[PDB]
Amino acid sequence: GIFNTRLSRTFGYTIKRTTVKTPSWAVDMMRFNINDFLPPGGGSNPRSVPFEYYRIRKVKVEFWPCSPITQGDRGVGSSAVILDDNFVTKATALTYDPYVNYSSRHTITQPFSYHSRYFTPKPVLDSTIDYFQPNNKRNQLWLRLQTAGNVDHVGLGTAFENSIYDQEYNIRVTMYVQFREFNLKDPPL
Amino acid sequence: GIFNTRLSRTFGYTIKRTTVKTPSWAVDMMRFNINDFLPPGGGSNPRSVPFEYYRIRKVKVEFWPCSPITQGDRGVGSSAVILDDNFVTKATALTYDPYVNYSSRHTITQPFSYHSRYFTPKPVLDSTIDYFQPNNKRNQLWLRLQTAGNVDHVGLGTAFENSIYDQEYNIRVTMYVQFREFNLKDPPL
Amino acid sequence: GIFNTRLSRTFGYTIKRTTVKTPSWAVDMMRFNINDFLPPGGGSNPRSVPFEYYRIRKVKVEFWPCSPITQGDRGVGSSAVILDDNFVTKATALTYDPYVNYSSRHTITQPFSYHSRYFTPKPVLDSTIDYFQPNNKRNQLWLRLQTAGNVDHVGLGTAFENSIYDQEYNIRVTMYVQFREFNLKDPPL
Amino acid sequence: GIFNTRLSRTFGYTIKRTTVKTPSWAVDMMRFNINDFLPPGGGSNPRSVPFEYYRIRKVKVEFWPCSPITQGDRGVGSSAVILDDNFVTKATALTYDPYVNYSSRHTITQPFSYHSRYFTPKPVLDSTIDYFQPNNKRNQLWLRLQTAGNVDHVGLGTAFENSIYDQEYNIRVTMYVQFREFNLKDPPL
Amino acid sequence: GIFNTRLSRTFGYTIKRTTVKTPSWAVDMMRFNINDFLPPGGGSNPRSVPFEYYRIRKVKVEFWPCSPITQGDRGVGSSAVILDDNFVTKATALTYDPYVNYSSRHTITQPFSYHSRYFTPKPVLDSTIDYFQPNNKRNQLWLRLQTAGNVDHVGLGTAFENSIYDQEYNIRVTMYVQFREFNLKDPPL
Amino acid sequence: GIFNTRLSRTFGYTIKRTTVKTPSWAVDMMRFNINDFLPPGGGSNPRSVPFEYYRIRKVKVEFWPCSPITQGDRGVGSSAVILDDNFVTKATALTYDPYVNYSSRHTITQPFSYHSRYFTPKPVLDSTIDYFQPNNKRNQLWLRLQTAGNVDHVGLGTAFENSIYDQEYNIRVTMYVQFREFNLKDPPL
Repeated sequence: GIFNTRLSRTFGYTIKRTTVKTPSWAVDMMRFNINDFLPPGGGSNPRSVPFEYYRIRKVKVEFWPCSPITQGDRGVGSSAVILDDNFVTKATALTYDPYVNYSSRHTITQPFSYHSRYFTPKPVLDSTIDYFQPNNKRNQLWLRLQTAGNVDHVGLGTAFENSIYDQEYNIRVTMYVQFREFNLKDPPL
Repeated sequence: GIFNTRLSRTFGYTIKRTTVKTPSWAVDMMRFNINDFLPPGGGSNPRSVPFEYYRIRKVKVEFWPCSPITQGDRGVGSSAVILDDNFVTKATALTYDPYVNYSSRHTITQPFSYHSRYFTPKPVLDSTIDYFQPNNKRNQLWLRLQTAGNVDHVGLGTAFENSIYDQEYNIRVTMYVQFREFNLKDPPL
Repeated sequence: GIFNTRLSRTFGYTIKRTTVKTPSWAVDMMRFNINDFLPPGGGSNPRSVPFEYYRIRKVKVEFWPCSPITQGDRGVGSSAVILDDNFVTKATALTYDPYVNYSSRHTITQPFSYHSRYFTPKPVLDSTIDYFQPNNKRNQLWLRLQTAGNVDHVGLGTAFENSIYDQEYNIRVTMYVQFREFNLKDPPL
Repeated sequence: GIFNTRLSRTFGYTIKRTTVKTPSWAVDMMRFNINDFLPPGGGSNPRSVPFEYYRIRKVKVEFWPCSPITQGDRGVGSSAVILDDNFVTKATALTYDPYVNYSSRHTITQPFSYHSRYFTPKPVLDSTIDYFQPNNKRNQLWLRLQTAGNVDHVGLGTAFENSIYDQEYNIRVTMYVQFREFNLKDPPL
Repeated sequence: GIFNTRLSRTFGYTIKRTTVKTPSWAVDMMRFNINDFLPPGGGSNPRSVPFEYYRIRKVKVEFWPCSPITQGDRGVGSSAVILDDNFVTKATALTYDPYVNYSSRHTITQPFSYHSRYFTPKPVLDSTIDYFQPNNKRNQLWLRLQTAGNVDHVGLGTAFENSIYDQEYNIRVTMYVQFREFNLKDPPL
Repeated sequence: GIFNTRLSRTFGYTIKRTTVKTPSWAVDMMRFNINDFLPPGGGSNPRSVPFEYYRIRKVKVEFWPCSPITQGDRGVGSSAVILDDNFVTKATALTYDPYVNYSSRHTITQPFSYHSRYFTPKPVLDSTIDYFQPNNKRNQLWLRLQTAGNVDHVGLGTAFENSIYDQEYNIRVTMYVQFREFNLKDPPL
């Protein structure tokens, strides 16, 4: 019983100002979990979408700027796809862009420019070995939609060039999911 | 955002015994409401299936017998489709089968025989005028999936021939519904 | 169980004389109900035509004159189709023909001339909102053939030019109806 | 004004037990009249189906058993079509099956088996001469739908083999009729 | 007598400022009535457009900004189509965008960006059941153009992200209507 | 914004009796103005049909008789088309039919006979020079729909033969007009 749908979530991210003169970059990570998109249900149905299995097909991360088009001290960054839960260490002012030479690098124009990334994440099945599957719609694993313990999906790391002014963003993540085995429970009343 | 699914519900019906010698029939009615198939949800989602609109496409009423194949004093009844909320009055021992000459009559062999009816019900929009639409999948009205006040659908009346022994049935109603406009609400936690 | 038939009814209408010199018109309305065409039945069958549902397809209103061809003070009127139960107010001597500029106006030659109107009426489902369906034989609503409370159908208003002499008419309304679900009841005797 | 419909009626028949050891048969007759299917009407319409003429096209006699499938002392009988109102004399325990060598004989398995007969009856126009028409849908006579004096149609005789146990049946006769000349009368009220 | 035309109306909407730091959204509703587009007439013609019936085909809601392109604290909202008169409750600062996961969601860039929505509304025939028709130009109901009591059409709800600065808009609604039955009345003078 | 419609108006005309023995004719004129067909509006809309420009395409003058078919002293007259506002002088008993040799003469049978004339009128732009356009639908001038000062259109003159009895007529003029530039004004309320 397949049901392809779309789930979204919005949150903020700010790159604080720095008095540093050099071009330094701010590094951060981004994971994706389905608990943040799918709330708990009620009653005999533990989740709000009554299905048993799921598998995330795609994610769309949108960096919607919060800064005016008149803001100066512009910069240039990079967003890369990291499917293994080993990101570059979080840094406030690093002397280089680590994600620049990555094959999945897209340039981030800053601060007042929109940046989208559309990709297929991978689940963290074993963080010790960090193995994942290649892209195959027919062979992608089905995970279970747990009650409160779903596994973290992974796949984006960023590097933003710091500035004299604060750079704020409203980040909207949209997960395109595919469920299976409609499992609604209908007790009497 | 269409989602065709199937919702079921099971309940009992008994035709009590009678010392009457004549062939008399027991008349009863059967309505269908979506509150009995779809429970209330939890939180910002008032219902367990997160959709706004619905329209019932078909219903399958199954009379599953509870009586052995050795039971005697067998009989013959009738099930008809009544799409207007004006049934023959409920009777315990009526001297005739009212639903026998109906164009939608199917014979009910009793007591140990299975009887199915598969049809398209109609909602009770105005009980004073009792108007309904003909069968058209493209023009069928969309109703709203209310929180606790959905409208009764209608469409089956029965007539069972009484017997010296009690005739029990387990009735399983299956509604084939079609929802629209996925409306999940995801507050923070 | 469809059965298309034809039901008729005859009654009188008179436009009384007036000493008024000007050309004035007499306005009146005309509704259609099935109780006036279908009498009550007898016994377990509440109506004389044993069916459950109905829908009026067409009506033919015939103004058969009662006046000789030698009658003078002739005039000219108008008949229009009013499908919403808001007619021009009934008037004895109005200074104009209100139904003259209506798109459904047919000229009434008076007094000794025959006038027919053949159209599809509409039922009064909600007199507050006054909504009706366009002409579609496949999508026309089925109403219930009530026992003594059927709903009024609507669709004709007239304007007759007054005269020194009385203008009498014998009005024959013929409704072309379509029934469904033969529901005869045959108790013993 | 043709209207083909279907009228039904249900009643009982029992073959009482006998201590006789031999195989004996119980003979009985079966006539069909329209008064038992069509009740009287009400008012100016003397009958409940408002038509003038009729002619019976077919009849379906169904012997629905009342006995369990575990009942022993089973037997074998015969049902024949007798279109002339001269049946074999009614007998309780006759030493042979009279209807066995008839060209229209169908075997009746007893007691817990269903038996149907579908045929075209004939009216009793003259019982002295006992003449009837062959089967022709285009040339079949139209009779009048009388008020309380309709003519008996004929066409089935049976022979049931007696048993130590009582053999009960619920007999459902269905007549497929064809009316003509819709004659509804609509007085005022 | 069909006459397709276009009626417009302009009014203001402001999202007041908030000291709240979080991303909160301001929710509001939008209904459409023809009294606000069609004024009352004069004399025997109760309305200024001399027709009897109407049906709204489309509506174009245009959010024309009032704010400069240099305004900061930009945001992102959502506009959805709600054809049933049950909107999300009006809120000043709600912690999420309720209309974000709706199938009819269009993103609203704020504050200095134009937003249009072009859709087919539905009338509020029964607010208790909240039923409406699907889109069909040939089967759309004709309503009556009442004098001062027309029914509210429905179909848009919004969610605007709050800001430190006031966000003003000039909203221009354009209804594309279709009238019927020219009913001009011409008394003497 | 073109809108072709039809506007009508009804009034009386009588040819009084004369004791004169000779055949004499009664001459009269007939002009057409849109103020007599289109009433004043209400509010910001000065007219009841909300358009700016107009041009009269055709006029249908119908002489509907008021006299019985038994009336004697019958006669013969003439109706001609006069597109320049210089009619034959109005006369009570003229010794000849002036409009008889006109190229646009149609015979008027009197008194109990219907007479129609269907033609294209012309406006009185300059009564001193009396110039008009030939018939061309594409090149016909657009006039302005004034508030209370519209220009007179012209085009019919008649000659009725007098009689011992009074000859009355009900004259119905129908103008087929074509408007342009829908100009409805919708202030608030």
